[PDB]
Amino acid sequence: KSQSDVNKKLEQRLEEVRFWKKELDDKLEQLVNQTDDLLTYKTRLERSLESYKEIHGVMNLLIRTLEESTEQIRLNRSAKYNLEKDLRDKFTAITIDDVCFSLNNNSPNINFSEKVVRIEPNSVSLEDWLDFSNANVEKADKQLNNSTALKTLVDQILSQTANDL
Amino acid sequence: SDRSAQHELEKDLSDKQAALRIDDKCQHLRNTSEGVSYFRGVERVDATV
Amino acid sequence: RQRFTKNDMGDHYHWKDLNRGINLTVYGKTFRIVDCDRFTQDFLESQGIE
Amino acid sequence: SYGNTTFKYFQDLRNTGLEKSYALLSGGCFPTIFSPNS
Amino acid sequence: TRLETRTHRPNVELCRDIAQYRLIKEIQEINHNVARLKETLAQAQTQLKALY
Repeated sequence: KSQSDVNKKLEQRLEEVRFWKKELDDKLEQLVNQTDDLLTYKTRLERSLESYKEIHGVMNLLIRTLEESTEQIRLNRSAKYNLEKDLRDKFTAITIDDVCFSLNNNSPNINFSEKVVRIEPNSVSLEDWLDFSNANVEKADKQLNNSTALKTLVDQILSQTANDL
Repeated sequence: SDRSAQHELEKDLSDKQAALRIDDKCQHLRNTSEGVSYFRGVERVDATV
Repeated sequence: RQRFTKNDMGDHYHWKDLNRGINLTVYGKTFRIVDCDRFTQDFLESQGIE
Repeated sequence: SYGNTTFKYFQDLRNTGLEKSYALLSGGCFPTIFSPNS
Repeated sequence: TRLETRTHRPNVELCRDIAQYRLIKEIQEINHNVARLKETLAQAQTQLKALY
């Protein structure tokens, strides 16, 4: 009976971690697409900047807009790096725990432990774990909102100035 | 002889499940991924039986 | 030890403006950055700069 | 915050109106702002 | 093996959770049953002595 129960709780952990990693993957790929689009808009901007050498306010305004664009993309891929490290460590955990699952009463290379029967410092609890994951994910989502708004914004400003001239 | 068979099938199963682990991670990639790298060269590379 | 005057108005080089292989003028003399070290790499990429 | 950065651009919307107004007749009196610089 | 191998999670990937709890309980019961069994063996061999 005891052996079977251990089996069960192992599969429980497997499944839950898998679900969370899939969530992570989805959000990261969405952010990747958005960063691509923002960089394209940066290109369009600098094109217009160099074109207008051929009134003066627009030059300063467009330089400053490029500045805020730089700050935005900055924030975006900072968040991207955070999410990526989280993802890699989650997978690192999952593969090892599955390896631990695979074992049976006859697999080889089975031995004794020496001293593990205690609780080590630098350990955490379930709700803290969940809050860590949740915080990182929601930060990424806020950044996505950032990117969408600024895309719309840049399109508005460019069309406005173009029609003005 | 029983013990002999046990050891043989055991090592077979171990290497094989490791192989499945590998190919799981092999599939577990998707366009615009993280592990991407500008390695070069290893296209005309093989030593297989 | 002091702050370095980027432009006329009195701005400071706020480190958000430093990548590899860029130049900069400081009280006249102008310099060119070459490369960096482990901890700088990690911290700057954690901030996100390519 | 992000809301406040969007708000920074909201001041920039007032400023875009301000530079467009600065691109009006001379009789219309308007000042410079912090946006121009070196 | 299981409790030893589940000790190499880098950074915050350790949960001290219900699986750990019950695995510890399983260790407890193993030791306790082994003690009872050895005691019973002792009684058995002593009374066999008596039979002889």
